[PDB]
Amino acid sequence: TYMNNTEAICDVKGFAPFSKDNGIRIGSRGHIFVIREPFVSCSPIECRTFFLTQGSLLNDKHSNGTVKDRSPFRTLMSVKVGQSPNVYQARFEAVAWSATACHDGKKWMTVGVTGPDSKAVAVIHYGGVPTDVINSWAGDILRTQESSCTCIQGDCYWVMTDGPANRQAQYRIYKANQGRIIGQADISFNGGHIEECSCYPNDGKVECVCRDNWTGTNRPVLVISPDLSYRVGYLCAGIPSDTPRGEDAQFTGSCTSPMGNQGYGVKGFGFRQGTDVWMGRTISRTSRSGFEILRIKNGWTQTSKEQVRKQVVVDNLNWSGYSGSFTLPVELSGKDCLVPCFWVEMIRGKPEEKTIWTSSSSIVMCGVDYEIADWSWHDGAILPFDID
Amino acid sequence: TYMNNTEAICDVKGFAPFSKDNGIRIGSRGHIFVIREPFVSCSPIECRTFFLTQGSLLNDKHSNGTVKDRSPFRTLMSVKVGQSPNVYQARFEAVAWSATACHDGKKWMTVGVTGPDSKAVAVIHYGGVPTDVINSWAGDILRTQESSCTCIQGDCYWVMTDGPANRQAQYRIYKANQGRIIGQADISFNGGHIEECSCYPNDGKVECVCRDNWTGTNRPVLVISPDLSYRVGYLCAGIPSDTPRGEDAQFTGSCTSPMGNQGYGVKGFGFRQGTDVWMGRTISRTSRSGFEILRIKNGWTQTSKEQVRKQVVVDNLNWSGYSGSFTLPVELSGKDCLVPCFWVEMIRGKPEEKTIWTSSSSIVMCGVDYEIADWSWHDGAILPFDID
Amino acid sequence: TYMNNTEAICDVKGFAPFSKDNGIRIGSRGHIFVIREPFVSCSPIECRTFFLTQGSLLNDKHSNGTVKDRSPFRTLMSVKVGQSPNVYQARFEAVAWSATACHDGKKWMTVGVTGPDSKAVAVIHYGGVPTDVINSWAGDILRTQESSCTCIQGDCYWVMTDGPANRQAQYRIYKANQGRIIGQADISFNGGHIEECSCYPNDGKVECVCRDNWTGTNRPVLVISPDLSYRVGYLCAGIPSDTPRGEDAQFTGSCTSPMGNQGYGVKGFGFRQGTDVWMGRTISRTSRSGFEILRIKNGWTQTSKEQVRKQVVVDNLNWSGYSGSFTLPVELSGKDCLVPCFWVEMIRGKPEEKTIWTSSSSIVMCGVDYEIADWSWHDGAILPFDID
Amino acid sequence: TYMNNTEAICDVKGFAPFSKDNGIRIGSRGHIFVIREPFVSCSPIECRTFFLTQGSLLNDKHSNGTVKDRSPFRTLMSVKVGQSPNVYQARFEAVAWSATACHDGKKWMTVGVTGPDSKAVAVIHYGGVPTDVINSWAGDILRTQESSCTCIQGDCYWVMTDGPANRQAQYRIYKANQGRIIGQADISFNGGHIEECSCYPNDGKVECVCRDNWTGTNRPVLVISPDLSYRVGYLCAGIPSDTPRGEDAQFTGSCTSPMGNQGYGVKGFGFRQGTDVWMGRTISRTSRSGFEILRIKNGWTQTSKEQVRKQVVVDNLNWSGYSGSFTLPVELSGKDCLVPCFWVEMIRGKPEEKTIWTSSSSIVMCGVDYEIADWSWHDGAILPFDID
Ligand SMILES: CCC(CC)O[C@@H]1CC(C(=O)O)=C[C@H](n2cc(CCCO)nn2)[C@H]1NC(C)=O
Ligand SMILES: CCC(CC)O[C@@H]1CC(C(=O)O)=C[C@H](n2cc(CCCO)nn2)[C@H]1NC(C)=O
Ligand SMILES: CCC(CC)O[C@@H]1CC(C(=O)O)=C[C@H](n2cc(CCCO)nn2)[C@H]1NC(C)=O
Ligand SMILES: CCC(CC)O[C@@H]1CC(C(=O)O)=C[C@H](n2cc(CCCO)nn2)[C@H]1NC(C)=O
Ligand SMILES: [Ca+2]
Ligand SMILES: [Ca+2]
Ligand SMILES: [Ca+2]
Ligand SMILES: [Ca+2]
Repeated sequence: TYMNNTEAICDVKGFAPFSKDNGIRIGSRGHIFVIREPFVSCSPIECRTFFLTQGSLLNDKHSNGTVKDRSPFRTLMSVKVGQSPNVYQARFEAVAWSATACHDGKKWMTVGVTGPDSKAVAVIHYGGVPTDVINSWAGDILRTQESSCTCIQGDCYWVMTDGPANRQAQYRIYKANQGRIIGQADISFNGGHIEECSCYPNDGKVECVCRDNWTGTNRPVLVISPDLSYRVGYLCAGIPSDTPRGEDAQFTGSCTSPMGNQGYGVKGFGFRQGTDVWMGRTISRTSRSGFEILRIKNGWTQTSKEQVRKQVVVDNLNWSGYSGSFTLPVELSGKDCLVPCFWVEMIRGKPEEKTIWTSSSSIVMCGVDYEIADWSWHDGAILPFDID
Repeated sequence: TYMNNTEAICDVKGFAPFSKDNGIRIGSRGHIFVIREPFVSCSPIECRTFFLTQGSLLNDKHSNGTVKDRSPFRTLMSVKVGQSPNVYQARFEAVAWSATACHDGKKWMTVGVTGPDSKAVAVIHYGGVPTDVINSWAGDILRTQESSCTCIQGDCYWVMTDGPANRQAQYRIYKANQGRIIGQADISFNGGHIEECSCYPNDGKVECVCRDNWTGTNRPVLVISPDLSYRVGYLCAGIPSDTPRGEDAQFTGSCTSPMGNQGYGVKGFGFRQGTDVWMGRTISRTSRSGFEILRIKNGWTQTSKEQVRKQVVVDNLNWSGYSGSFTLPVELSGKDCLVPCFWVEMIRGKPEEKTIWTSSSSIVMCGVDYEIADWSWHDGAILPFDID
Repeated sequence: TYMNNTEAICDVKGFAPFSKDNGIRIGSRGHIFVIREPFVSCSPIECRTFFLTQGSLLNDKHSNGTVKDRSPFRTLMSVKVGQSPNVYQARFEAVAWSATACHDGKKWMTVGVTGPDSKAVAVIHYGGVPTDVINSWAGDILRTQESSCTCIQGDCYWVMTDGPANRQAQYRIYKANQGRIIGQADISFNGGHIEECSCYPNDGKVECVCRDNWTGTNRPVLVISPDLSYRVGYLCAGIPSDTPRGEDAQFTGSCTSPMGNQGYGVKGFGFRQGTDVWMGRTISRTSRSGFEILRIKNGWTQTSKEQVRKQVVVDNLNWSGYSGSFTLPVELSGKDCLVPCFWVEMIRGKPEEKTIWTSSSSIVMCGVDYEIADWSWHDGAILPFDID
Repeated sequence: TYMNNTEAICDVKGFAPFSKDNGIRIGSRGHIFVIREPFVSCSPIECRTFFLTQGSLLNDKHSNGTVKDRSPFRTLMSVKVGQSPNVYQARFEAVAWSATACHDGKKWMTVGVTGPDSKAVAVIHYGGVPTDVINSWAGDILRTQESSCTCIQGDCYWVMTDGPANRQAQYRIYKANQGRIIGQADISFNGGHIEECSCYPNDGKVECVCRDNWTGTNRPVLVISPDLSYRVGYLCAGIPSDTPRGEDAQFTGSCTSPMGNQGYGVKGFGFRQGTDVWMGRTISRTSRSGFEILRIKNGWTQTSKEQVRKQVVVDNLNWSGYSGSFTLPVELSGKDCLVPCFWVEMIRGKPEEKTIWTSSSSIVMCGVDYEIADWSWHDGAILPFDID
């Protein structure tokens, strides 16, 4: 039977640890993939950790230059959540240097975007096997979520991006059924910039918090019905949640325009909670260090700065990076609502550390009905390694 | 269908080897987790070995300082009983530096206690996924069994501890249904001290033999009905089974007060056999070396010192440590009673041995209807390793 | 139920990446088999990568002299497609230094040809276990496809070769039911030479594109009905697709005779598309470097040189080698036709590279309904390794 | 449903390769157990390779002194047939320095004999979990088959030995149901010596070819009905099949007395074929080198030396050792008879080779309806290793 994602998001007060794989501590000795862009998505029965291997292993010469973004050695693979991307537990999913994946109830669907920058191709897999394709429509680095896609009653939805990195690109939504694409929509976002959308089910529609790599230090927001009529804009909250951003007092919020004049960005997430919003952001406003998630009273619908709850997952002396969203299916949590959950990627090595390589580990969190104490579940690996 | 644990414990005469993983011999070369606190628990169809990784691997720099108790790299994982905690066979269970886990018939439930000492959080998993939480109630190192919890007809029960290590702490019982907590009880044990309870089903109620880290060299006993009305005290037996303890002749037994004035303690187990009790204790009365289990005529209900049976599992020139309890479900043994079984952890390295690390291996035993010869199935690994 | 392969081949316009295992990059450090002759074949539910281990591992002394073709250490094993032939994921299939394997709907059948050259023996497995045998009939290196066999409604068909390497050998077809051989046919190909046939289902019959190691620089073609009455000849196309071959202008095509007077050859594939043919060939006309696949208007039935479509999978500065065919069962693709798919093997080391060993990696491709951009998904491993 | 082994043994003409694991070639680099006594046994759906680890790994210091026979680090584990005993694929079966295992149709039963020599204990497992026990009855190295036991319609039968190694010991038969022992029989063999019985189903009864470590250079034979009334003696064949033995001409055969006055022995097998017998023996009459199997016309019932068929599996310049029996269940081969199959162990290292360790690999064979060419599928590993 097709899996339900009609339900409302559980209003949550705090987040509790789901997992931590220790891939890089472990990788010092064990056989673990050099990766980046880890993410999570769940089936009726398990939660899995997708990721992009650099086609090589930690502590090996082949991990040299693994800070590069797009190589033909790049693949998408998966493991049981909390397990490290070690060679002997990773399932093959797709060739990809940009990806997304989710479950419709019956099988896994995955999108693998590889190829030359001018002409990338996204290969849709369903049941492990290629089913459909989208070729680059704008000829400049076709790319997508790097976090779980979404499936609401058998049909799956996700967001991609083609175009320049620091100017107006173009944003499309896609809809498929059993690995087969059955619809699409071009997003009208003049003067806006949408990348790496962290989405989730909610009230029967798809809500994504995405990244502005142009000017905004606030995050684009895209709310998608199944008929593909969307509504697009930014996270109302008067608090900047990109990185880099400016200070909180020094920020004016907007549900409509992008705000701040800092370039660049980082992947991040938000969860609408009725009217409030849980937002994640690296602690450091400049560097990809630390992590913390804030509940803001009415920060989704209104430009509020009212932080009702704060919690720290990675402290500021520790590295982090990307973070994103996914939900536990009702068939997994037994809850009458879709538990909000997230994960943080924790990058180590180059460019900041004295290694020939770049990789990352993760900690997954999940929404419980109480406040959880602050702590720092960091990567915790000693650098350099021996290959360095 | 929900699994039965109504049954009576098989009166057993001796214990026969269930398994031995050789993790540290194997770990010299293979990829095995640095761990401690191994334990066992069974499903309708398999027996599994839970454990706490130090988020690192044997023979690796990251195994340095792995004598520490609570790090954020700490996780709970599982394998098939007798298999070593190697990377590629370990399933992820929870983030934990203190834990317990069991099966209700339908899925696995696990409790993962991590966080800062002042404010620990216990994350209940069921079916791999977080379902409920308990925050530290006394602000000092929330902790639990480090041995299998217990599930009697679909509802699961276990014992935790918050408070100081060597004075009056506070002890709670918890009850849950499918990862969801549905009841609790505060244990009244003034002048008593309950830790690391080794429990099991018996006559339809939960019986635990726990650790006194305060003064007692005998072990607390807690007998728990499903309505959460308990009865608490010590193991009547006139023989001390903690470590360190004093000699046997130099010991007065009590079902009520703690006895001996030695501090400290170690995790251990007991099995009520009608009126008698099987008790495990490290051979050495001072050091964590050797192991042996004694049947005492009427040592559960009365303060007897009558050893009807003795058996040695690890000899005194060999290291050991923690030991605990679990049962084979009727759906596994075919017996009309719940076979008593136990395991012994065998610690090696720091603090006693010339290594940068600390870890342990295990041998599981099980109740058969005959006396079994003495022997010593020790860890048997050659120290130091190369990383040392 | 027995699996269908009655259907027609999907007319495809371009091919999109199915997988890439990175075995040799990975093998630098991880535990991967030294292999050659990888290939693919699918079940109702998964696609698997068969291969021939050299009974040893990459970066190990035992990988010395692994350029040899036939050793008693040679075995056939399998993994999930896209996974590398690593020790801990490889299933055992058969002892073989030449092989083929496929699925009939119920279980896997595999043929393992090992033994001395003068008297080889092919062991048919079905369900993992030996079921039937064929002894060498001509006493000179009994051998077969090194690419998936074919199963059409419960009965499986494949092609073997006994005899000299560079003169008239002898070619047989075999037919079996559940690992049991129920028919055979001697192919009459005087002055022709058939080896390493790359086959697939199509319209209810078996079509193979094979290798001419005698004189032809075009490829033998064998079309096989289930009654074992075949029709044999060469690929009409006026373009040479063996290696080595001569130039395209300097080639006269023939559906009947072999063409070119270059000896040797390499394994390769073709897909009939109604009247046109997709053909693969290494880019370099002399060396086993690069790869590319061309659709030729009416090149199957007529001696045409009309290339309607071109696509490059491995560029000419990169190594490749063998390539072959297989299809995705309708029960896997949901398509009303059997998606054509192929894979390319990418050899590295000896004889061309400064290593003591020889091995290879793979990229699998699959037929989609659009043109896919050119690129080069090469092996990408840095040579020599440390063992060298 | 309980599995059938009523059937007759397929009269076979030759044996064809089932598998070869290459454990020691592979072990040079990969993580493989140091072992001995490998053996095979099949379930309705798979064939598995049991073995005795030395609780350590190849190329590791802990493999020192692994020529010893009985250590407490010794365990029994299993893998899919043809797979090597690598850490990450081995299932745990039992603690054992002597063993046997088989399948009754529903679950696996295994016997694990460990402990001190004077008082060994055999732990019966069924479904992975300990179910029954037999204590040493004669106080001198309780031991058993080291090759598959036998299960005929739900009840399982096997043979053990207690007593001295080179004089009269004592031999018992055991019968169990679902890991539970329901019968036993003392074998009357005055002046005879039965060890390491290689058994199999045949006509509804159990037939074993065992080892005489006393005086016989011919092999004891024990034919066992399910009521436990046996008939015991030696293999009639006038050809010696132990090792060491004397020449063939210099041998008088006896179905009754032991023959030859050479001490010692090695494990080996025989298959009754109507009246004839397939017998295996190492080629060298003195050393454990080479292997070959001979069909002898009427060598089971009469003292014949008529070799109708010969076949060589390992040549005489290559090491071998133990060999034993098992059958493919009808539910696996589809044959109306139980295909005879065997395996040969191939020992390497100490005492004969320049290594600190001793271990072995295997090749499994199986009965097909034709003669198979001679060859030598030897271990093929280069010695010493690096640890040496
Ligand atoms: C800075 C450019 C950014 C916005 C378009 O792209 C992502 C930026 C990035 C980041 O860390 O900021 C990650 C994405 N990425 C990284 C990689 C490999 C990282 C290896 O260390 N592959 N994709 C990049 N995406 C792709 C498709 O290349
Ligand atoms: C000595 C303190 C004792 C009583 C409260 O605690 C356990 C004592 C201990 C022992 O060996 O005596 C083990 C428990 N522990 C150890 C570890 C890591 C051990 C790594 O070598 N994590 N928890 C300790 N528990 C926790 C939650 O830290
Ligand atoms: C050049 C001879 C060719 C035509 C008969 O045989 C294949 C040629 C070959 C190739 O690369 O051209 C591969 C086949 N082969 C290779 C190997 C091992 C390769 C180890 O590097 N086993 N079989 C060879 N087949 C066998 C059964 O030995
Ligand atoms: C020479 C004594 C023989 C007859 C009683 O015993 C077997 C002889 C032997 C052999 O190779 O001849 C193998 C059996 N064995 C070996 C081992 C470990 C071998 C490690 O290299 N464990 N049991 C031995 N059995 C046991 C229970 O120790
Ligand atoms: Ca930005
Ligand atoms: Ca104490
Ligand atoms: Ca040719
Ligand atoms: Ca003998």
